Amino acid sequence: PEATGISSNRGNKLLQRSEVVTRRDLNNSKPMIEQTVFYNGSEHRLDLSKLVNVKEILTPILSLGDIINHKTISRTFSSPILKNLALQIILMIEKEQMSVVRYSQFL
Amino acid sequence: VYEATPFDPITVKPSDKRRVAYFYDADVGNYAYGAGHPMKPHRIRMAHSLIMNYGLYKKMEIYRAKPATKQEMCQFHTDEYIDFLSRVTPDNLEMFKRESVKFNVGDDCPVFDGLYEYCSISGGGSMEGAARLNRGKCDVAVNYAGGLHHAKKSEASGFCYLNDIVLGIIELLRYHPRVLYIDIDVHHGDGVEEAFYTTDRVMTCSFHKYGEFFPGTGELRDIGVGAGKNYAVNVPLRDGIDDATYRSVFEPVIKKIMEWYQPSAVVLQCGGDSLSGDRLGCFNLSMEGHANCVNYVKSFGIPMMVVGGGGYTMRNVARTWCFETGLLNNVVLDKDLPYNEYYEYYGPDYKLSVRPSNMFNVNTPEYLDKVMTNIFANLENT
Amino acid sequence: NDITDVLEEFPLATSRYLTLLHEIDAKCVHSMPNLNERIDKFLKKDFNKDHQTQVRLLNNINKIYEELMPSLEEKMHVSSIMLDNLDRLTSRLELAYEVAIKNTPAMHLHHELMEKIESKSNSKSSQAL
Amino acid sequence: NISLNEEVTFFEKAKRYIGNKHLYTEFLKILNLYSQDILDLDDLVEKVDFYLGSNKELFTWFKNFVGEAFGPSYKRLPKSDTFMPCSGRDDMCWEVLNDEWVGHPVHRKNQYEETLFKIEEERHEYDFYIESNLRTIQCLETIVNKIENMTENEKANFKLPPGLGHTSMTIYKKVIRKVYDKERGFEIIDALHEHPAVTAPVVLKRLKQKDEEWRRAQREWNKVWRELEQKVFFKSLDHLGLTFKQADKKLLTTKQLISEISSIKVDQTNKKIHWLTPKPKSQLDFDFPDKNIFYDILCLADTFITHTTAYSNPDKERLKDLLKYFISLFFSISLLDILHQGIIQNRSIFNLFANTNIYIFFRHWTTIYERLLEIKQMNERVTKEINTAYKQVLRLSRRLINGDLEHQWFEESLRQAYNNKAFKLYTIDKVTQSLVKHAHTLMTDAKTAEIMALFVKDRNASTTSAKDQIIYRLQVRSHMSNTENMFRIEFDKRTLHVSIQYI
Amino acid sequence: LNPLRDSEINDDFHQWAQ
Ligand SMILES: [Zn+2]
Repeated sequence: PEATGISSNRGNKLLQRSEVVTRRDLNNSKPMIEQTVFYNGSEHRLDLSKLVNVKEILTPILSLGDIINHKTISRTFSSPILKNLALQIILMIEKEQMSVVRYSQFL
Repeated sequence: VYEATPFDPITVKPSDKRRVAYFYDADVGNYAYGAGHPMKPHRIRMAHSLIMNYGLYKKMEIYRAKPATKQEMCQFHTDEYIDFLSRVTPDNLEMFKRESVKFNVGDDCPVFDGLYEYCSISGGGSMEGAARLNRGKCDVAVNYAGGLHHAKKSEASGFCYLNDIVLGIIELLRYHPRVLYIDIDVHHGDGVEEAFYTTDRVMTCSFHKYGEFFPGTGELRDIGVGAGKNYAVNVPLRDGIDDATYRSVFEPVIKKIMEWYQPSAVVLQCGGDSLSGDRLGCFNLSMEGHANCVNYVKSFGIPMMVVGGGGYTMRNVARTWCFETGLLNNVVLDKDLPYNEYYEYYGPDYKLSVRPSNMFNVNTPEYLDKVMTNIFANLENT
Repeated sequence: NDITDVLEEFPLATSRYLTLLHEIDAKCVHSMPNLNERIDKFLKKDFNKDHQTQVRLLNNINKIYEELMPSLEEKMHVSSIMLDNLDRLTSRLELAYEVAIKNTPAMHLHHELMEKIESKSNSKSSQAL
Repeated sequence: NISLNEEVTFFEKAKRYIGNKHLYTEFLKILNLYSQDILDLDDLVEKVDFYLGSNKELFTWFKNFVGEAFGPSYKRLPKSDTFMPCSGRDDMCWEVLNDEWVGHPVHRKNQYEETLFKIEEERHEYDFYIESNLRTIQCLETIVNKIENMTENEKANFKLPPGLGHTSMTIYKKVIRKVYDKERGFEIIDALHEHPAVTAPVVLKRLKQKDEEWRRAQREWNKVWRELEQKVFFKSLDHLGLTFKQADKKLLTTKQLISEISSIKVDQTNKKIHWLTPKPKSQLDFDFPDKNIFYDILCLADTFITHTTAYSNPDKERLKDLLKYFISLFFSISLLDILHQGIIQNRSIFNLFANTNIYIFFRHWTTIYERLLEIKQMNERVTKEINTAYKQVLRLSRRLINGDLEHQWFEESLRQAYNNKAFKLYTIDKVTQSLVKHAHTLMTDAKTAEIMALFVKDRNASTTSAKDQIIYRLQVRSHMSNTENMFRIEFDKRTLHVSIQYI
Repeated sequence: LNPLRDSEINDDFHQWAQ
């Protein structure tokens, strides 16, 4: 098995990678540094594939599959963040308008 | 004497509402350590953004500490080492290779843009926090830009170039009779501990994972030397400690020493790598457990400075630092994340709370009992 | 499809600018209550009984205001950046809506073929591995 | 196909140089053995040195083708090493600091934690690239707006010194080299330093376009990043829940169970590290205190036989009674009964000698059992704590094998019931299916049938003799290969304890 | 001609020569 999260380098030389870690240094994230595969002339920084589909990036078709979407379109169309942003902006507007009235009186 | 105490939810102490001076600079977050490097100052910017978007600025006075000069840094460090640090650049390292091998810079202390500026700003933050805590203008200095303790008098190791903690300690010692130091970082405070072995003025307690770990120092027998005998306690632990275990091993020691040592000032490191899901850590603490130590130390009503070190997964250290900052104002946090620039980096649930891992705890109760037995036995001498 | 992208883009820029605004509010939030208290004390009817008190209160108000202009001007600057960035984002959004609604073209068809190649390349990156 | 005909010609030349049909076939066998990833490269080259070593050129083609001290951790520095001058030190810093003593030095993360670390690192790399692009865009914008107001005469002789008026001269170089290629980055930087007037606007335009392109790419990748985090973060909490899962996956192999007993023997009893006491007779100790843990497991077995895809009804009707037969014969619970000075009277200790099949079945039985015996001492405690359960876990385990319940909910169901006390009940289906398959392979084999018949005959006798045990061993060995590892099982009725020993 | 890169980078320096 791969050696990730050990700062000894005493009896773990047997494990996968683990040639870049030692007790001398603090960094131990080197073993899980991603590796590259040259496909179609370009490198790629590589069971997640079965658990998570990657081909879900595919663009929606013009038959309006908006509701039955790839767990991502619905996340944005159902995001209520715009309402919270509007409330924050209008609260700032009120906070500034109180002061505006104050300086209007003082002028 | 160690006894099992189940963990309880944190509630603030409304007895005191001391002033909080959260030192911060906007240029610290620009510096980078490398490409695959785990240590990132970007977590300080993450925590500051979380504080700003959370509504905590109405209580605390935010400052911007002036960068320290070379003469101020020479209060503890050597002229040659600070000269090399100022002169070294990511380009002329070939001409400085002699100092690089001599001063141990390059392997775990990479040379990057504005490295001397980073050291200067951290030292200035600690210096100004100590100055505020000494003049009576404040009682808590959240110098989250510091937290650099591994650095030594003439060496830089563990991503730690300038030891700002000892500089702030010296500033406190300008007019204070006795000062005390605490650690929560998983590693050991080698430089800070070593800086005051032979003298009684400073005490250095570290709750450090021991054995085959990065510092490899700070056993239970590091009592001291000369007149500084029994004035440097250590609490080595093992992998997998939890919130209740940490509280039970932390609180009695602090209570006993402040009963005996009677500190006139306090500094508390707040290393964020001792949490669950950490990259370079081996603990299982949560934000409640992390904040328990700072709340406990603050509850004693003593001038304390909180510094910020460690932290190698953004979300954990950011949330922990935000929680500590909130609890330093005697204010419980909402525990819901408001939308900000880094909202996408805060998990799949976007909740402030991070669930601690299920991993197997290793600290046996009898080992902890024996450890605090030696600690109390050596502390009873004075 | 560009509507989705601009919907993602809105909150990020909005939140960056709002965090900046929160910082500007933070650096000057400790003088608003003082200014309001000074104004209210000045507008009291039982205040004009000593000329020196009027002079000193006016001096305090002037000093507070001299300290308060810089925060206000920084607020104008950040709000102007907000306005122009949001103007660009809304422009993109409503061009996207108009294009998507006008027809219930070969250039945007090509981008599907260009992305189909990327999807085909990424799908085969797991089979070939 | 471009780099294959050359290899074909090279191998044809090698075959012609060998000239011998049988030697050529041997070389083919060697390369086929290497093709199965069994031969090391050094071994391969040392072997080919024997065949193709005569031809230096072909051998070279093949070789280049296949590749004073005080304290435990502190040491006192000498007098000469105590002088490192510091001008900033005052009287207090001299008195209260130390310069004579220096200190000296003297868990597997889950795969999903590693995945989260990789995702966080990728996100931070994208963020750093975007921020550096923003800083470089700002610098180029201020340079362009400063030069546009400048006259043409100053534009002609405009020279850009390194640094670009930035807090870090190396900040923009990385961004430029990233936007362009590595070979043209130095040329572009030199052109900017020497011809800013014509370079700054176009490079600024490139940066402006690349900012939008990179932001769109980041927002496109954020879909996959969000899905990965959502589907992996929940799993990334159970360090014990997954490590023990893979341990159970790797444990129940045929070699491993006998490896346990052989290891404990050769370590404690055979080696005699103490060298003071005789080796113990047995190796492992097991207990069967409760008998209600039998009917439920038998029901689980009958569920598997009634749900299995590949089993015949005449086989299923046999399997429905075989389990009852072994439980009745071994634990004395409820020829026709069988189908349904050393002489000691009324024996209570019984011996069972068998091959790897019965041993593996018994080990599967005991590994399933100790998973349920541990929760015996905690059932009442967790029942108390939940409202501040055996039937519940039984009915929850019922619905997996028959397919009523999917595999996922089983793991999370026990989490709230036991935070850290129970982490071994998550793979009951696998061990149960292994046990039923091993029972089937017990019944099918003729040698195992003879072994079980001999065990039946031995157990049917209520009195044993010194010679009877030797006769039983010889009879079980008569049809037994000598190379097979011998084991022995002894079950004690007095304490309801079953012991085992490796022979 | 339906490219994405390898052409605009040349047009950058091609514009320099003009
Ligand atoms: Zn640390």
